[PDB]
Amino acid sequence: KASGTLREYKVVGRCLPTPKCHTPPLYRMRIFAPNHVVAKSRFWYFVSQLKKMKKSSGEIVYCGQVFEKSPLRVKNFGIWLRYDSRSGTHNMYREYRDLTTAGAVTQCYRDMGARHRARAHSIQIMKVEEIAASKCRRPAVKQFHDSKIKFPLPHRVLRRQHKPRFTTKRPNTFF
Amino acid sequence: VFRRFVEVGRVAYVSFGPHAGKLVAIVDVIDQNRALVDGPCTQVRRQAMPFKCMQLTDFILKFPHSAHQKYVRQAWQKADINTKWAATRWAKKIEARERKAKMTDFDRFKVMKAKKMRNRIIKNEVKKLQKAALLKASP
Amino acid sequence: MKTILSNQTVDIPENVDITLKGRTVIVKGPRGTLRRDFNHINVELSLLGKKKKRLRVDKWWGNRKELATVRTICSHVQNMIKGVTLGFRYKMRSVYAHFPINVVIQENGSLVEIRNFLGEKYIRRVRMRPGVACSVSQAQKDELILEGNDIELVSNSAALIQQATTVKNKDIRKFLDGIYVSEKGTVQQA
Amino acid sequence: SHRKFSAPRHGSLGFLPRKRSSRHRGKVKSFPKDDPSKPVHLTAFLGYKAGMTHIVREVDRPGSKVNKKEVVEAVTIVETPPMVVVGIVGYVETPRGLRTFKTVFAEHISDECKRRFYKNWHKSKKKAFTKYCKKWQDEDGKKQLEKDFSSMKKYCQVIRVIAHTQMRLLPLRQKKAHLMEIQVNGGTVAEKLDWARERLEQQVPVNQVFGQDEMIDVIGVTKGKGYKGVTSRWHTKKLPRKTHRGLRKVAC
Amino acid sequence: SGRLWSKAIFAGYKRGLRNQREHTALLKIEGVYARDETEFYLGKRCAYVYKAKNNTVTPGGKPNKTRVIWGKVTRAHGNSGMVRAKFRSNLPAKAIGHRIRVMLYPSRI
Amino acid sequence: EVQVLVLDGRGHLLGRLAAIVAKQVLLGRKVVVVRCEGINISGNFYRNKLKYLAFLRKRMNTNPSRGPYHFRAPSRIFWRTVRGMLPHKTKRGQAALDRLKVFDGIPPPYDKKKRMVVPAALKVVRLKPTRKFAYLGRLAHEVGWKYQAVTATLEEKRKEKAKIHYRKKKQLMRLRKQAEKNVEKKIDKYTEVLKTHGLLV
RNA sequence: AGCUACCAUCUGUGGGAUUAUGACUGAACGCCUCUAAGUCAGAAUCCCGCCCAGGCGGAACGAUACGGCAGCGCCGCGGAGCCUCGGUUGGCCUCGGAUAGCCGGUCCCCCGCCGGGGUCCGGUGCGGAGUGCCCUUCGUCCUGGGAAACGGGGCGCGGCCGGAGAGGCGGCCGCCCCCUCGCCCGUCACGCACCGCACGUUCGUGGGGAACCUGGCGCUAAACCAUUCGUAGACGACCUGCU
RNA sequence: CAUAGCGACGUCGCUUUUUGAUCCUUCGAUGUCGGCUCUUCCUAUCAUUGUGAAGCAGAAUUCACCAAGCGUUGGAUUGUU
RNA sequence: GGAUGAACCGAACGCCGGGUUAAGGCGCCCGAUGCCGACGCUCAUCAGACCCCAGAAAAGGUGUUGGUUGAUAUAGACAGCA
Ligand SMILES: COC(=O)C[C@](O)(CCCC(C)(C)O)C(=O)O[C@@H]1C(OC)=C[C@]23CCCN2CCc2cc4c(cc2[C@H]13)OCO4
Ligand SMILES: [Mg+2]
Ligand SMILES: [Mg+2]
Ligand SMILES: [Mg+2]
Ligand SMILES: [Mg+2]
Ligand SMILES: [Mg+2]
Ligand SMILES: [Mg+2]
Ligand SMILES: [Mg+2]
Ligand SMILES: [Mg+2]
Ligand SMILES: [Mg+2]
Ligand SMILES: [Mg+2]
Ligand SMILES: [Mg+2]
Ligand SMILES: [Mg+2]
Ligand SMILES: [Mg+2]
Ligand SMILES: [Mg+2]
Ligand SMILES: [Mg+2]
Ligand SMILES: [Mg+2]
Repeated sequence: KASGTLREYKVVGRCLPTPKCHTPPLYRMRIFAPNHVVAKSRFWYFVSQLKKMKKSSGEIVYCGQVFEKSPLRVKNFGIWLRYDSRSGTHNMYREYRDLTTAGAVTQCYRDMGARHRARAHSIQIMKVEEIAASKCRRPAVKQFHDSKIKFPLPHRVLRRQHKPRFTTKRPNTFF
Repeated sequence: VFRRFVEVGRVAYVSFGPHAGKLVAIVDVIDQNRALVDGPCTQVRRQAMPFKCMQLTDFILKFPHSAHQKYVRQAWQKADINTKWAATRWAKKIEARERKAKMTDFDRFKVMKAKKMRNRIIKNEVKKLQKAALLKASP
Repeated sequence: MKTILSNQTVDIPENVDITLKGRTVIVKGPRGTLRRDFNHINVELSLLGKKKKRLRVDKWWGNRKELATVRTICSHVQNMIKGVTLGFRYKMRSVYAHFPINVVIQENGSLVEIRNFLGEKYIRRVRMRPGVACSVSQAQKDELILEGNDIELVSNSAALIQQATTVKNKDIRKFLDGIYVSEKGTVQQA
Repeated sequence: SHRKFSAPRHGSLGFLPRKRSSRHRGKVKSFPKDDPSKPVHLTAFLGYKAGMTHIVREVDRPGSKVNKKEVVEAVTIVETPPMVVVGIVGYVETPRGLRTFKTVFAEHISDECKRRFYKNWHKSKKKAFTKYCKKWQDEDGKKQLEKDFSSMKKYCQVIRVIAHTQMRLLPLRQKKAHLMEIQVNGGTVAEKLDWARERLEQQVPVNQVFGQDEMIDVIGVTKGKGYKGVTSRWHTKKLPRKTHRGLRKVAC
Repeated sequence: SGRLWSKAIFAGYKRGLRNQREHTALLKIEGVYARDETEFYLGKRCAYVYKAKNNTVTPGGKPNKTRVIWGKVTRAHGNSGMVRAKFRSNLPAKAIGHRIRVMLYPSRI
Repeated sequence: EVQVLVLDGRGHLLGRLAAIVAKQVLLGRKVVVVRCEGINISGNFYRNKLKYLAFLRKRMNTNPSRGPYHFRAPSRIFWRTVRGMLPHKTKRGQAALDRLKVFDGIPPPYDKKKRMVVPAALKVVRLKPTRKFAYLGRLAHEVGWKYQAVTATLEEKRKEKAKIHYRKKKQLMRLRKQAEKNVEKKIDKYTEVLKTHGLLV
């Protein structure tokens, strides 16, 4: 599974009806995939791991994107997950600040890849939930709980380094 | 050392990106890199925005963080950011750059003639002042 | 993790003033003037009031390593204040088993000569750092008095003297001779 | 494999270009470090190897077996007729190194000195420095010379004097004088320039430069041996008598 | 009276690492360092002007030493304002790093 | 461009500036670099000194005279660095390599002219402030370059004369501003024209 | 004599950054701590000096070709022309520097009337801005209003100063001769207007080589071979001498 | 008294200076041991310069680090390595 | 294309023009990121830099970054001093 800007998907599926149970139970999952096809594939993988289901043995009845109910509000996300490291499987709890749940999941993917070399295929996201500022446990997130937050931009790096490529004046980084 | 800060109600100028050349007000701070950004009167709907495309100004509004569009818009209109900004040297420098860029060939010709005559008069006055200042002889 | 802001404020006594030229700290006290710049550390220095003279050291968006620099700067500033107000006097005691250590304090205390360290014919010539005055204590038989304004210079001169009398090719645990710093103290005891 | 026993290398790698010297005189390549504190003094001189002999003296070295005893030590005779300083060169420091700024030659160059400029003195018209010396008489020429002196004063760092020997005082066949730049040390640039100017056309006896019982350095070109084999050129080991294609060689 | 053409540099031929397509060439128009700014110069006539030993006929003038290899810029190249030019004859390799004029002849503005 | 491009080496990184120069000389452009001793190299001084000593160790064992010619002057070092980014074994590379001139300090042909600065190679913007860096002048001085002191003295004299020229130019600019103040009733007609089209804010 | 031997005799050198290590201040971690920032000492190692050679690398200076028509140098952008090599298509004539700060101006202290300091006032997404500045070419003729008129032009002469790191450059006076022309807005018409077409527009009197004429100002030499030497040497080369 | 100096039981590496395994090159030929001579290089450092530790009192010795600049010899026996 | 390589990756071939790509790349060599690329980690006095592939293991680090589990704490922790 590659990445991009992930999207939440409410995936609903069930087994094929059989002459043992005419109405098999439905199962609903939240899957974060770059596209709905990958969402369906991951849904089949997860239901095969948890229940005794196969993609051929069952069917998917609904697959739609889950839009963020308040993308204009800053909120704290608590994420539970497990991943296979180079020497086994471990459980983690991470915290992020983002407007969208899917963006928070993408941030979690990028952070895990950056810190633990965890490729996307090795990561099992098991719980995503918005949390209050009081329930946050990571100080890197808790330090943004300031009603009077204030900080400058200390050392601004020049980004337009090639327009011009040659000039007479040395740039100023103080602003 | 620092005179300009990132805080709620601080007015920032958009350097590049989709909203380049617009004034916005910071609403909340996100992960050291992004911020809740709202221009209610500069036609910039609420959205996230990276700090790298921001250039801070000296106008600071006074509204609670994560307030709705109404209070931010009232804080913008009261003590009008637009009129005060337009009087600043920054905004008029931007305006001068924009009108210089859109200057046509006829305007270039007229500007060249006017600058010719102006520079000649200024240089004549400079020569007069040099010769007036060259008559110095005192022990 | 980058901490948003880490700051510590150092109070300045009324008899001494501090002037900042960017990150160059000019401290002028009754005992003299000490100047030290911190251009190698990217922090913010500011003077707070005209009443009590609070000095604050600010570091914005610092990782774990550079956060340690704030208190280092604060301690250096306090050391400079202590030096310009009270000064730094280091007392070194010369110890020996058989051969007494003859110490000659040459011109203005800037040069120290050791004659009979372990009885060898060599003479040790150690020049003090500028602004540091060395002297022989008049209250003790074997004591060297080093006085100066800057703690680094005085302690560096003391270390030079201590390392100058170093036993070689011998079990230094048994041969304990040399000049060693007894205490690090102040002048004027105020 | 390693050689079975270690042995010090034959010869020195500090003299690898084992070639005939490109010069017959022997150049200095490093003058003593100058300081303005010392008085003005020359740093070099020219001599001719007259011969060798031995002397008898008493040694005053305490703690030695030969203390207050008589010794016989070989000495070398170097005939040194006084040098004649005939010019001044001023050098200026550059990041590319020292370079010749300006050269001033004195009037009335000695006849033996003028012989150096000619490969064939017999067939020459003896025209060397004839038009140059005329600028020591006209007022414009002396103004030019003073301007050159002032330029050397305000710009040059080290100055050196051109001095030549005196063949007519020596029993050699050669009448061609030996030219040399000699560094003038010990003072400010103006002081040494004036001091050199007061010694133009003059004789500098060897006593004014070197003194009694002081130790100096000798620069020269050794005796030529022609084409020599490794046995004499490097003092390598001679191969045994049984060797077929030669025993005065290097085996490997 | 005026320069009347834009300065450009024959950077080189269209090429891979070990293959060289000499039938088309890459040019560097001075002051154009982005791909979006290359639209104005597309389709413009470009000429390579040099001198030689023998006199050649000159349209509207006396014969002289000036020789021209005509061409026109086809499409943008890269993202740093590079452009591609197809000439009537393949450019001699001695012209690499020399002046190429953009003649503004096909005006679309 | 057609003119000679003068670049000041102070505060510039070695690799970035060398790559930019090598790209410039390939375009048939004349490039002159002054004050090459002011070039900074990323990484602490000891590591770069070890790198240059390792370069010194690489020599032809059979005949060091034919071996790699280790140049010790900072300008020569930068010249060799640029030569590493060019096909200097070809005629095109040599022709490009002849368009580049490098100097320690600023020579009299160039001290009376303005000097360009490349933003993409400056140490201030291309290096994190917490890092350490190595001066090319100091590194050359401790490895075999011989003329650091005379270069510093000549740069000191050039700075003195440049300060005199700067004070003269400040006097001229002050007098020009004064002249602008003296005459404006005969200037405002053109001033409004210039202010209308963006020039002269 | 010459060559020659620890088989005789003489001579063999200075400095820098630093490794290991030992320390200082000092947090990180209200204690400590050689380390994180910043500092000190430090060696048969390393590098440089001394020494040896001297780049398809440079410097300064010398003298630069006859007594006959004979060569050469400079001055004239002097002329008429040839051959050859092609690039290019306005200039910018300069602070130092810092980036957790800069830049400008001004009132008081101190150094030769100009600078360094302490105040105060400004600018800072640099506008006293290289995203910048200067100049800008159609030309002439009536023809007014402004700018100026203490103004520009002199390949015009003479004088002076500054520039030495590669000064190959720049600046300033005196005399003489010009026009009141050039700069902006106006009036007035004219020019081959070559009938749609490209290499046009500059550096430029470009670089280099032979040659003619036209004038002025100046000069009259070396190298090599041969020979001689032996401080040299396979031969060359090298050190010498020759009314 | 584990670790001054060693290290059983186990266990992980490095070298191509030994000897093995293979037969990829060489069978219209790459002269095969050893010795002599000579040059350079490596360090897993014997000594020397500078250090740290010891069951380092001194001496002597051992262990360890920076370290390959300098040196590591004369002989009886054996063709010898 | 992998610098280079009989086997690897892509892709198999009459001679050309235009266009688009694969594998792989886009500081300069050397065509292309002269994107105002995004997020984080990392200082190495033998750093690191891309299948095959051309160099490394066990064991450690109070260097730094995350994460798990547990414990103490205004009924005053922890660390220093007594
Ligand atoms: C019986 O002993 C030999 O084989 C040595 C010799 O005969 C030496 C002859 C050399 C001449 C000049 C006569 O060709 C010979 O043919 O050398 C061969 C030789 O011919 C040149 C080939 C070898 C193969 C590769 C190198 N050459 C190296 C010498 C050698 C040494 C040997 C060997 C074979 C080779 C060969 O077996 C055991 O030791
Ligand atoms: Mg050996
Ligand atoms: Mg035989
Ligand atoms: Mg001997
Ligand atoms: Mg303390
Ligand atoms: Mg250390
Ligand atoms: Mg030191
Ligand atoms: Mg054979
Ligand atoms: Mg053979
Ligand atoms: Mg080792
Ligand atoms: Mg002992
Ligand atoms: Mg050696
Ligand atoms: Mg291939
Ligand atoms: Mg490869
Ligand atoms: Mg094709
Ligand atoms: Mg490549
Ligand atoms: Mg390219």
